[PDB]
Amino acid sequence: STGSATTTPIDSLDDAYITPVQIGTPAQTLNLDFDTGSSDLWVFSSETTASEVDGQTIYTPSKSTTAKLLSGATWSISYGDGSSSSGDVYTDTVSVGGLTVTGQAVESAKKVSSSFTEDSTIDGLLGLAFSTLNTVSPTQQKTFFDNAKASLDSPVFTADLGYHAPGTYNFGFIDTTAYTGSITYTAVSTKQGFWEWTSTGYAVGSGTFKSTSIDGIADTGTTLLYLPATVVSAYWAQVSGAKSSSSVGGYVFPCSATLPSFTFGVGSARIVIPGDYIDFGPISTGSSSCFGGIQSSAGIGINIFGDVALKAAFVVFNGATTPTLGFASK
Repeated sequence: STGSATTTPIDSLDDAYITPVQIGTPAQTLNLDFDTGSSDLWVFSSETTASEVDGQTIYTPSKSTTAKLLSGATWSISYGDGSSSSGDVYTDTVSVGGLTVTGQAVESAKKVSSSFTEDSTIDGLLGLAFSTLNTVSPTQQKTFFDNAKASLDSPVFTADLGYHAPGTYNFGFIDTTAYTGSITYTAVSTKQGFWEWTSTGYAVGSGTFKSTSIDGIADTGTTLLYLPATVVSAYWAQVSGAKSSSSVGGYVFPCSATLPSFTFGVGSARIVIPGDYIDFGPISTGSSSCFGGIQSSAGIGINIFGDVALKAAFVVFNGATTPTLGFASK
């Protein structure tokens, strides 16, 4: 089997991407944030505290003839950005782009933090990191990909995120028309439950490539690119007037600037992030100070290849017995 679904930016900055997901019988379609940095599939639901729902589409398990309470199971998750959610668990039929999993754990939110409430466009998350991170207790549950894997033509999914435009998540096959040149594959460590890999270095604009190992995670659920302070300082030093602002919470730059590109290494290959991808617009409406899309990972504890990086590539998440990651230009 295979699946193929379009993923769409939630706003004009590509702050996140939503992908339609069919849950239950008859189908209830929710727009979920596919997140390769976590491993819970959770949804706004009929059980979500009413004051914490503001425009989201909810899953109502009582209206699904295939929903079954997973007795005794609860979940609770906290994300790197400080947001959180928790609730109980149903199993139900879940389909993504024509690919169907029966008996998928659908984690029903009883509580969500304010950032989720305030984002009416995201109806929940669909985790695509390794199932070892799944938060369901007392019986850990498998991700959608884990459950689908054996049925897939090939045990892979791919992320093809658009810049200010829709893109695609494919399951079970590699679309050879979706990228240019060849795919370069690189080793993955699953020791932290992430799609963790080591970049071979970077360049700023037309500058020379610096060979240096940068360990980080491929995370579709993080907006920006978070890298060591040395790397990030080198990038923003090439933008006149750029500075790190503690009050804003990162590097800002004059909105009048032309940003340089940023290149990262995948083995001997090179992925180029155009400068425009690194512009996240005025810090507040009407401001001439703009927020940077490359930020320091210092104090996160891990480097994160988020959407800013991933949307510059066609990315293969290879879930073979020994997982690997592939990157191609496009």
